[PDB]
Amino acid sequence: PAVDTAEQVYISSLALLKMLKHGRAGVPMEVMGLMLGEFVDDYTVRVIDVFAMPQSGTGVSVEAVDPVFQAKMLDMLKQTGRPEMVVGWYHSHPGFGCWLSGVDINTQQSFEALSERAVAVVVDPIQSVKGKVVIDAFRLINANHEPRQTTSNLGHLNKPSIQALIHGLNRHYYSITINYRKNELEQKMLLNLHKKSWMEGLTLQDYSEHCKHNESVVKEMLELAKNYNKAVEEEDKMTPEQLAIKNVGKQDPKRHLEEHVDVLMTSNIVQCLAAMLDTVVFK
Amino acid sequence: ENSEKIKVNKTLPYLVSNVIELLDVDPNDQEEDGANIDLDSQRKGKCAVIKTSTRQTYFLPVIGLVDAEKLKP
Amino acid sequence: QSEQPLQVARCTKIINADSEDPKYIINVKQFAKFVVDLSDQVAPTDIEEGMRVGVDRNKYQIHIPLPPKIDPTVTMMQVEEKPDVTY
Ligand SMILES: [Zn+2]
Repeated sequence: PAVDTAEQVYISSLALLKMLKHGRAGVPMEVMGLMLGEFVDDYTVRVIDVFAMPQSGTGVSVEAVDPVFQAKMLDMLKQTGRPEMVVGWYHSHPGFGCWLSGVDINTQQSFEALSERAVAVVVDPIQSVKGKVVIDAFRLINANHEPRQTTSNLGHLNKPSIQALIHGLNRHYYSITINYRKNELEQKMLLNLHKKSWMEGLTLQDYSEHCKHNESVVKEMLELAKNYNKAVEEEDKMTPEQLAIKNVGKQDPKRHLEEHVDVLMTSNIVQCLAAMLDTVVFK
Repeated sequence: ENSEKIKVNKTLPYLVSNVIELLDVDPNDQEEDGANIDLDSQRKGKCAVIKTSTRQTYFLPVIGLVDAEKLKP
Repeated sequence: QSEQPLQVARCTKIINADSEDPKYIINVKQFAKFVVDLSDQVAPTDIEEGMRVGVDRNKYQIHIPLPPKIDPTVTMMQVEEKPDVTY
């Protein structure tokens, strides 16, 4: 009779990627799907996979068109080794942040009536960037007191967003921490994704193109050095405040010289070292 | 019940507008399920472009409660 | 007690009255045009076509008829105070 705040929803890498891909595909709509998983203990709701369902709607609503597909998909996944059953649903809010609306709350009410601990996950594709993905998990609060019991600090570590608070967080629903537990093979595959072929490492680079690039950058550095000489004469006839706005709309010879130096050093050192390594390795 | 719903959704304050056009639109190609929109496709009738008195133009995939053939630019 | 109970009405000009049932087209100056209904205080006979009516900011329903707009240069022709001369 508690539902604790240390409860977490474990989203697999596959589930997260599927959710984000479907949401981004349906950028103007709130495309939606089901989440399969297990209810391990009272402190874990494991989400292992998600599958989209046939649905149609406008930019103001989206609804599913057939339940036969859902039943058949559950059966045909069980037949291949995924006996997990639905533990919630996911739908995308493209740019509105993460929260539930009235229709979302009604759907979550139906899911709660079916299974007590069902959860809803809102993933916002467009606001997601490379480093971070905007995603949250929710569950409803009855018409009562405090919705949950706190036996740790784990719940109060997220600082709920102003948009979610405006749209009803901690009043009509509460959030659940999302965790990304992975297995060894998932970790290894994610690390190996970006690994390149071995031959690419030792492959050299056309010397004509390399010399042309070096020549171009040195020619640019010449003019940058002229401008740097001009700029050094300043910085004494400049107000302490005026210096900051001095480099607004105007080139910075020092910064550009540093960048060009870095690129030239990297390219030339790499090429020379690769040349020597090949010279020894290949007879 | 449906008539009651229509009446309650027809709340009196309207915004006068002029019908700029009555375009004819047709579906383009197959739309993948999971993400298919009833407006961009699956709409074969007549669509209206209107200009509200607030100087705001709008496209109406569904004309509304007035039959299309009656409206003229 | 004047800012609490007395709301803010907006000047508009009625253009058409539709059907026997009250349905009025108004043209709020430089704001918009609406098809609006009356308030319980104002009787239908009070509102005619072409007269100025104040409308609330929420539902844009008529609340009070207003005097016709008149040029200042023609309204200043009225005598107001009459001369003291006699026959
Ligand atoms: Zn929603």
